[PDB]
Amino acid sequence: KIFGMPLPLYAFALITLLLSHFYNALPTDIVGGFAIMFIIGAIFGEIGKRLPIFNKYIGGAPVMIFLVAAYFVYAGIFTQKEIDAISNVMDKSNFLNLFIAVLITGAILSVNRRLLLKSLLGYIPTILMGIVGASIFGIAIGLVFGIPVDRIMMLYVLPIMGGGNGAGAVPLSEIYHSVTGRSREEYYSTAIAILTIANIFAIVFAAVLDIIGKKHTWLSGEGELVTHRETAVGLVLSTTCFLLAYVVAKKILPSIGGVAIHYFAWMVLIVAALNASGLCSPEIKAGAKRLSDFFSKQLLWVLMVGVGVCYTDLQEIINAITFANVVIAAIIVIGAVLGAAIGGWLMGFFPIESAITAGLCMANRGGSGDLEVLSACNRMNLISYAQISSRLGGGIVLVIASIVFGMMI
Amino acid sequence: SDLLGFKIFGMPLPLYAFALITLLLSHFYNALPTDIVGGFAIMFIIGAIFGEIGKRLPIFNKYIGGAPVMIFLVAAYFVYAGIFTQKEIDAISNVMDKSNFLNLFIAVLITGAILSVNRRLLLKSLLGYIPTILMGIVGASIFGIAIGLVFGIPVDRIMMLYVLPIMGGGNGAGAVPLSEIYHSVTGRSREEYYSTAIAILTIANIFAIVFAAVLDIIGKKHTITHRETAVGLVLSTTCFLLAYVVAKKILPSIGGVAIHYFAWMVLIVAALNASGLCSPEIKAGAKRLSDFFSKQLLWVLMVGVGVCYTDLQEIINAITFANVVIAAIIVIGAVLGAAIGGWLMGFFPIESAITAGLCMANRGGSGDLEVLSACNRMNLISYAQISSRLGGGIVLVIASIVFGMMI
Ligand SMILES: CCCCCCCCO[C@@H]1O[C@H](CO)[C@@H](O)[C@H](O)[C@H]1O
Ligand code: NA
Ligand code: NA
Repeated sequence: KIFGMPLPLYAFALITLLLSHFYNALPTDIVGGFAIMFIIGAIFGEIGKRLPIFNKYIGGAPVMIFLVAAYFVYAGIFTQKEIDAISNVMDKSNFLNLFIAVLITGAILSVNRRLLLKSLLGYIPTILMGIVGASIFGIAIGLVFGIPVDRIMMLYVLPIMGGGNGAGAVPLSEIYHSVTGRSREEYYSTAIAILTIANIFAIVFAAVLDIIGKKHTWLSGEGELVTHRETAVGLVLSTTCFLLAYVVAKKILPSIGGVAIHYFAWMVLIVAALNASGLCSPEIKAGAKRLSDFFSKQLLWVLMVGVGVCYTDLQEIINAITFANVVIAAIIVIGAVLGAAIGGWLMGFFPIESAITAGLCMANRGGSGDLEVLSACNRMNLISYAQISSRLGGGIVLVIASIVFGMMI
Repeated sequence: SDLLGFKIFGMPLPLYAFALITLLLSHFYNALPTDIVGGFAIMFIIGAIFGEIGKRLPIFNKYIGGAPVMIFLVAAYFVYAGIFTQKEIDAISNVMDKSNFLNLFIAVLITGAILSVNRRLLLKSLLGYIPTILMGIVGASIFGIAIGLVFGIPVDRIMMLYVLPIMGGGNGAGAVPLSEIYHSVTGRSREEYYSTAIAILTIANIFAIVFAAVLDIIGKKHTITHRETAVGLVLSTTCFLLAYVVAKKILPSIGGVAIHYFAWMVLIVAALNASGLCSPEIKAGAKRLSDFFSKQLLWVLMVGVGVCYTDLQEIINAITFANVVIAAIIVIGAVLGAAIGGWLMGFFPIESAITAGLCMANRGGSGDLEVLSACNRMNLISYAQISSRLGGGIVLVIASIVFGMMI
């Protein structure tokens, strides 16, 4: 079978997809989108699942979809309608945030209340440790390339450790303009480019540390750091918790201190608070979880088709794949992994998991990247932690940036 | 604490309040993402409270349609009264139209309803039961046009605004998608159609439950996993895509008549059923999905329907003591149509008129329960559902034909 469909059945769908493709007729909406994404994701998911060299553990299926889908966009295999349809689902409909919102809610409302605050105290410093590692290693390789320290921090390290595109590139160019006075484009173009390259390496290393994790069990924790109506309620909660966090980060409490708190960061606090309040009955708490499983196990391959389209512009990467950037960026990511591994080990967490959540999930392209990374190491259950790095840890990088930027001038 | 437990859409009062307060915060501060998440957040919560309210009300629940009706009317009143903000209207509309949740919803419904029907029962049903249903529609048509001409009302209106909606598969299944076909063939507003259609259809549903008890007196007097569900979602979308491709590029029109893509879908999905390409496990998966929509997300959709597809003025204008007559006689035409057709096919006239007649003019599934309870024949639920579901899919095909040639 292909995604739970007998070969004959899948062919029916596959033929349908080709008919829509060749006649160039496809609704640019949810239905048209999911139809393509389901089918396309299905075949390449299975392929990735069975390619011997290509698939290793969890990373064999999602990574395949992701990379192949981006190659379809770059190669111009997708039609403008098809790209629009997938994009309409990812961004206009904003399936990405929904997906993450459901994950966060499902992951948090599953755990004990007492265990909650035990982590968050030790996590943030581990993230700082990863940044130090990312810095130290970056400057080390940078001097090896004859590149001044300032550039390494401004154009390499800070953007990579940034909260991704919307959260880091978009605001880090703002801070750059505010401190330097120079054009935002000059910065963002270089930043967005390099950050995407590191995001690629982050997804690669996530699978590497997964193999290493199952090979050296003492480092790994194996995915641990330290009726329909119920499922329907989980979906209400996933959206409603997102709405509240949204309202807080926009109009009530956009920033606690010098740090600006992203709405996803707030959501994590909100959902965790809702858990500790015990407002949700155990049945409903499970409903959230079962819904989160439906997304993480059924719709994950669909999301990846979208991730490969919207959030991986292969053109811009190639415009900056000078050997130099490729090496520097990659080693910065390694510095993050070793930074978070050391820091987490000292804090109490498993080195493998630490390096993934506080390391790779920091160097990745924020939320889209979190999904891409966590899916490569099958530790999708850490979405809540990955988001803390991308959102709260991302907010930290801006504060650091404003400091770093001023000193360099 | 006894009352703290009372549930609103499966949520204890205290929990719902959390959400209800969140909705008001988004409303007061005027901060809401105009996307899927923002939309569903509002629609879920709003639909929840008014769904229950409509559900609890005695006379309104059983004879008007209850919660789905309460939702789509109240929601339209929010738009008219200006209670919604321009953001909130945009968010809901973005879900309904730009994201096009409507079509997905319907696509899932059609697929789940058709593929749930056993392969044998479907093709068996077609030879005898299905033609009887067609005969009931003919009867419903002929009688409707007869009364319509007696009311000085053109034949177009009688078929489009009276007969077809009544014989339709109810509200979410017939009224909602018939408005789409109407817009796709005429070009006029959906809300003009739906507001009148939904109104008359509910009235006929009332007469259908009445006549069910009449024919009863007359009768006695004159003697297994999420993956399967996921596959259902693939199929629901893919079957829609194929029907889309057909109606746009391949086979836009059989003749002078234009076949709407939803019409084609029904044929496609029914063909897919008869091919038996889908294993029974997957066929159920499609059903279990259609359930999730029909029982969880139906109330959400109605919040949308009230916003875009509801003109509360036209609904008020349609409760004229003229339409009460027209609708009622259309139902009688269905009863006599199904009685004749069934008698020729081999079935009992009383039972035929109930299953292939009244169960067609009633409000889909909710109606079947209401009708088959009035006459003690609840054991015909399996037949009643064939009319409401397969017969309801037939009505869309006929509609797509009737609409085009009439325009
Ligand atoms: C304020 C909340 C911060 C902590 C959020 C993490 C809780 C949700 O995340 C959970 O963490 C657990 C403990 O590692 C893991 O067992 C689960 O895999 C994960 O779902
Ligand atoms: Na980053
Ligand atoms: Na009906």
